[PDB]
Amino acid sequence: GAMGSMERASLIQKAKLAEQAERYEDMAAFMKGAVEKGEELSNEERCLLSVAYKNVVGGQRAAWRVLSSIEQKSNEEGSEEKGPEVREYREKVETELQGVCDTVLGLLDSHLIKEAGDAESRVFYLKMKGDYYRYLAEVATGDDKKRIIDSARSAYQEAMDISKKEMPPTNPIRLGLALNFSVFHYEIANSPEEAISLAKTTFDEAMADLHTLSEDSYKDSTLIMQLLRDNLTLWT
Amino acid sequence: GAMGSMERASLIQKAKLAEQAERYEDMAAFMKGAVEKGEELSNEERCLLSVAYKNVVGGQRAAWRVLSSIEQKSNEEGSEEKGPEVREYREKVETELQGVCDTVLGLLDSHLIKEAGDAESRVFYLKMKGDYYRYLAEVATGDDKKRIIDSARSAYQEAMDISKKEMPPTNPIRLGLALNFSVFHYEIANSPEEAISLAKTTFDEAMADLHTLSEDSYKDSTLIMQLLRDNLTLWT
Amino acid sequence: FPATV
Amino acid sequence: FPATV
Ligand SMILES: Cc1ccc(OC(C)(C)C(=O)NCCS)cc1
Ligand SMILES: Cc1ccc(OC(C)(C)C(=O)NCCS)cc1
Ligand SMILES: [Mg+2]
Ligand SMILES: [Mg+2]
Ligand SMILES: [Mg+2]
Ligand SMILES: [Mg+2]
Ligand SMILES: [Mg+2]
Ligand SMILES: [Mg+2]
Repeated sequence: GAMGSMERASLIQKAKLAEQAERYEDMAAFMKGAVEKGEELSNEERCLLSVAYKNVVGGQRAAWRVLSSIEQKSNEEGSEEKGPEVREYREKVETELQGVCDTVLGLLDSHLIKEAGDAESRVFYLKMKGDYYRYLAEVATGDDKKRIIDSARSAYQEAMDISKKEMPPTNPIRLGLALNFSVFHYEIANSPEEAISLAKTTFDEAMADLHTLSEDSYKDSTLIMQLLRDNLTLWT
Repeated sequence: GAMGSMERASLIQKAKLAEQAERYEDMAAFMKGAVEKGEELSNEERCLLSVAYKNVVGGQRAAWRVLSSIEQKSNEEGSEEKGPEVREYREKVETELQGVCDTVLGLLDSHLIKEAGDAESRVFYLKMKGDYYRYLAEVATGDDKKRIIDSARSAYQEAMDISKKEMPPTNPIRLGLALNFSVFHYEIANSPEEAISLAKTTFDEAMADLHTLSEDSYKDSTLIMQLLRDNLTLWT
Repeated sequence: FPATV
Repeated sequence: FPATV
């Protein structure tokens, strides 16, 4: 690793600086170096890792969608043949996205998940595993497409099972997991009814538990609850 | 060059796709490959080259400013010592910025400028040369700082001399050159009076020539004239 | 696109 | 920052 010679604490400090500078590729490389030191991550450090890669892959996905749209239009009836360039460049972006997802999944498998015993860490990492398989699924077309979808489903389902046993229904990680597993059902698994049921049940069970929270916890939980409602509004 | 095996026209097509996808690093690498084919650039291709690198270096400069601000604060009286990390990461970003500027200046010197005979190409490239020396000047602190400032000044001045002889006062390239040379005077050369005089004279001489233009040319010229007025408002 | 976190 | 193009 090009980060092997840098102190763990200095990698963490630089990831925070890269975030303030909106340099998310650097942020991700610093956090990859920190993970590769081999020690478990704290709650704040897991946040830095997830923010960095979410921003990197989010930009890649937005670019891939622009390029896929152009490519689909070029394959319509009456379109002038522009040659292989649109497909090639969509493939270039796709391969770079797949590379980032494989990197994150590699960090989770070697060895973040196996050392994560507390619900707050284990659910967070298994949600991330479902998220990055989901991004692989968004671009998948080959023999392994169903297996990529099932890998996402399996990781999300293990996270859900732990979160229901070990976390209150307002826990922001539990809420965000349910938000994203619901989007998996709607966009990836062609299961809009399951997506809507999960978002609604998650919202209602959180609502009933808000009374237990402090003002600051209430703010955190209701922010994610509003994202569930936003999706329900989009889908109904 | 990693782009040596790709057709010039396919590099240009992919630069346009990268622009639509907001993938400006890719856009710049595609345009570097196109320049390295050795043929002169058309007006549209010069625009693609300048848009790509302006966006790449603009992001670098914004990150450098965030980091420099943090570093300056850490060097104030009463600040807790955070170690070398802020300086190191500011240096990392700075070195990457300098690398991009050297790449652009290299394309201009080998061999865009020497083959550019028409005013519209030669002024555009000499403005770019002044711009990228100016970005080097923004971060310069060493023995060569005055020489970097003078390189920017010299390129801008040659561009101004050609533009005054060969272009109408409303030409958008002439206007943009004057806009940026005025910013050079204000920010880099510590000459705010020269910056204000140049912006005002450029604005007034363009105003007097608007009557010669079509509606579309008028729209192009007045857009840049408004940037001159915006700067004058900021400075007065 | 729908919201995820 | 001031405007440039
Ligand atoms: C799984 C998950 C649950 C809640 C989150 O909360 C928001 C979106 C407010 C956030 O930006 N947190 C910092 C990054 S950990 C994020 C991720
Ligand atoms: C030297 C210069 C003069 C005018 C320009 O016009 C605007 C800013 C409207 C533009 O985006 N043009 C396309 C990129 S060439 C740009 C550069
Ligand atoms: Mg150590
Ligand atoms: Mg592929
Ligand atoms: Mg159920
Ligand atoms: Mg050829
Ligand atoms: Mg330096
Ligand atoms: Mg004068």
